[PDB]
Amino acid sequence: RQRRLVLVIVCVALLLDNMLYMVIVPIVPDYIAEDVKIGVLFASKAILQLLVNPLSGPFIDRMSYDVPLLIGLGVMFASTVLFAFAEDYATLFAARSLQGLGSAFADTSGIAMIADKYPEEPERSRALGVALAFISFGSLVAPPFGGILYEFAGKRVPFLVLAAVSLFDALLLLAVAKPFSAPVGTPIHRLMLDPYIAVVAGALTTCNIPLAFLEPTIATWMKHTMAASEWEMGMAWLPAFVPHVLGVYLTVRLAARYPHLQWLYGALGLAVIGASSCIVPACRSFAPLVVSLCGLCFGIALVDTALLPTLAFLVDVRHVSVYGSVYAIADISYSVAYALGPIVAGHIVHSLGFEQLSLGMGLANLLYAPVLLLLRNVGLLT
Ligand SMILES: CC(=O)OCC[N+](C)(C)C
Repeated sequence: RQRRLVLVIVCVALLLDNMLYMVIVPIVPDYIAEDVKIGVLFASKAILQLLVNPLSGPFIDRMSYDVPLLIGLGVMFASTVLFAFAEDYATLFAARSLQGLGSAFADTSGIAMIADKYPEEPERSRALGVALAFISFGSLVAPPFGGILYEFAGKRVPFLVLAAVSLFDALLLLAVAKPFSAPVGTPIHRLMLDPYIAVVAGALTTCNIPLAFLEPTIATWMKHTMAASEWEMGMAWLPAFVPHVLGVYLTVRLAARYPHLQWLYGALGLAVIGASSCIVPACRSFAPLVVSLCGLCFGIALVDTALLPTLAFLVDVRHVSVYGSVYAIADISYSVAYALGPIVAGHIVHSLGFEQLSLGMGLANLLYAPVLLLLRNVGLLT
């Protein structure tokens, strides 16, 4: 039925949205010409998400996951046409803030719609795997090509083309869902106080710190230590798409085979992330570094695919069977690392070094990994 047509289009919206969050970080430092001046500009997407999601979470579970998606895809189009006609600084800051304002709606609505259109267990974790595989591509493989096109054509035409594509996607979604025709949700305070939800939300931030504390402070370290040209410094995350999709598929197949092993999968993913981030400050060549990044990226996929359906399963077993207000917690959790990283990571590296920050990150992840054992009793609460 329609069901598949909605899943594909929502996934494409998550791919284009995740491309504009990373294709602009190399371009911005060109038009600017205070190390804490750029940092706040780069850390404005997550700051706004931390003040809008609490006031937008309960709004999602009241208008049925369609009006918020359209609003988000309109705000994203408005934000994109701007970078295109954007120069100076204030305009860029406003565009970056509008990006977060638009992301506080679209991603949450899309994930909620994917989780709600699929109520059964063997298919929910299969749809939420395709959603994550579509999110990864476009954030891990696309920014290099965006930069290559920037160094050839500029900024005006590509951004207008991307805005046109986003508007086309929003329009055909409006034509397919047909929103132009015609239960009480749990308050976010009650959801946040549930111990299992808090445990899951803590993991969603611990497993993501060693991807926002490394992105802004890897190129300089690579250039200083290893003799690397622009090509390796630019295409350093590209050979990591394959481990991500492989891990997503493996987690989906294992969840289908044995239920109630999501906690084990999450703990294994946390251990892998910690081991990779601890191994990273040892590579003195391109290939070992690429392998370490492969391990780090394969660690994230397991945790994400294992613990994303768990929130919906818990909010279905207990509380009220309405989503939208339970993924705002996940978005808030992400927007803590993505707001605290790009501002203080450089100062931490400059005051301590690159060989201690990674050690601390790995120790934190490996120490939080045992905490996920408290979910071993889930599956009998049904
Ligand atoms: C590696 C990767 O998937 O990056 C996506 C960012 N994230 C985890 C917030 C969706």
